[PDB]
Amino acid sequence: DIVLTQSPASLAVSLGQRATISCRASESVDNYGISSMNWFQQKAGQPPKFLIYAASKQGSGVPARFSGSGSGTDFSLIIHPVEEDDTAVYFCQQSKGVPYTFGGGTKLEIKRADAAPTVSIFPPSSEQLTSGGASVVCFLNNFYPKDINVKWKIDGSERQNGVLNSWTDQDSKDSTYSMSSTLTLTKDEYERHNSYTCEATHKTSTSPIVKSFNRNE
Amino acid sequence: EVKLEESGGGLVQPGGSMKLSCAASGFTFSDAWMDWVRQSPEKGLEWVAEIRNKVNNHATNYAESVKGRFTISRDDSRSVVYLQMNNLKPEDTGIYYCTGLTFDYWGQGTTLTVSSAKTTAPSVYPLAPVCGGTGSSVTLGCLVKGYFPEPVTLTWNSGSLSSGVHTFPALLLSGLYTLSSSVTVTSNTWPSQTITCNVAHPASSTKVDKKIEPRGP
Amino acid sequence: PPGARGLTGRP
Repeated sequence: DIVLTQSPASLAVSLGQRATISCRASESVDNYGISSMNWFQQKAGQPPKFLIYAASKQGSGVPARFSGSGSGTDFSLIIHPVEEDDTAVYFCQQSKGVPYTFGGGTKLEIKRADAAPTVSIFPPSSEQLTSGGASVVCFLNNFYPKDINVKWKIDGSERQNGVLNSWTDQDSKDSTYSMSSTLTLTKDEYERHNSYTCEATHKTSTSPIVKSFNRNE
Repeated sequence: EVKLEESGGGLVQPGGSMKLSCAASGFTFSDAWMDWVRQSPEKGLEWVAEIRNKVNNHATNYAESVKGRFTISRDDSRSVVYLQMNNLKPEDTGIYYCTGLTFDYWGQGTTLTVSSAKTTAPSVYPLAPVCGGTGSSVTLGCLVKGYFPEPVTLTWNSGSLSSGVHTFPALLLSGLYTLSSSVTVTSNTWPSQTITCNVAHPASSTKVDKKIEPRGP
Repeated sequence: PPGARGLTGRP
């Protein structure tokens, strides 16, 4: 097994700037004069797309800006100028001999201007209450950077149990992230308290973005 | 245009069997080396099996972790690659891509989950905003609670709303997957025009359309 | 054109 190690793991580049991703091989992938090293791009929810073969040569219709380099055991993938749609994970991959092996992957994030989340709170549905559960959901949409902190309050008392926090991948058009927080409770306990709140601290706002409801409203 | 469609993933018990198949078009299939590659969050991209063209005696190779359990084969007359898998294990769980011309082209992928947990249909709950709203746009939601295994597919108004939609990756809460999705439109559109959350869970043969209704007191 | 092996294929 020829082991491939990429670095860095993640990477944030401004629009129009250089992105450089490395791939180190445990032994030489040179066979003949050709370095048998390929590069793939995987955007979220999609298969890997073939970009570069033979270390530096480009696949059909692959833009000029993607270009690789290196020989032997050390390889790079350069993206320059970087664009919004280049947000993806990039895998190096070795075809020198069986078994074919891939790298760990490197996420390229696109730097952009800061963006506050548009926060929306949602009580439980009528359907869910009559099932027996109660889930309060809070979408925090279209923000940057990825770092965000969500605090749930019930009648002003903080809660950490039952909370599910799912981030999206970076958007291919506006380079933002979005994120869903979900407080899950028994119906019995949902109806014991009145006020449900969803505090969200982000880089943008010093004081937190609050969104709130009370059940009799 | 090259097309690779996989089929026959799903849920199977440990020890059980499963046969993936892969239809291909847009290249002379009988000449192409074909592979299967899998992806899990723990192990990244694993090459699983190769089958070569008629000129190389339909030579097969396999990753060590599947030797003796997985058989790859092809029907050159039907442009199909098959992957028989036997004595399946939890670590065989992943997305299985069929690739053509080694890794030049990749299919969408098909999901194989190996687990003695039973299939479970999601409950699909609509999330309308708080009683009575006021901005120049409005966000609605859809909660897809407690399904197994992955995946579900979720669209809004049968695909008509692509922009405005953030569908969040699923998460494991109490051994079952929960998933949410927001949609944002201008406050003319809703509630006047009906917006509907469409959810399919192929593994349980579940298809639900849930209309988002405003909250009457 | 493509090889039998593919551009990503072994040498």
